Amino acid sequence: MKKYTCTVCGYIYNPEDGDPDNGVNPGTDFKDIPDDWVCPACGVGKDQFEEVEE
Ligand SMILES: [Fe+3]
Repeated sequence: MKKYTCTVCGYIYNPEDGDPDNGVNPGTDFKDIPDDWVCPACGVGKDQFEEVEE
C-alpha cells in the first residue's frame, strides 16, 4: 500500500506500521483509517494528507 504524508507538518503515515496507539493497526491502508483520525504529530485531519507517489 502507499505511504501518505501530512502536508501541514511532514508526518508520514506508513501502512506497514499503522498508528496503533490511535487504533490504526499495522497493515491498514490510509483510506480505511477511520475518518475522525488526525495526524499524530500536529492534529490536522486526513484531508490535509496526500498520497506519496512512487
Ligand atoms: Fe501533521
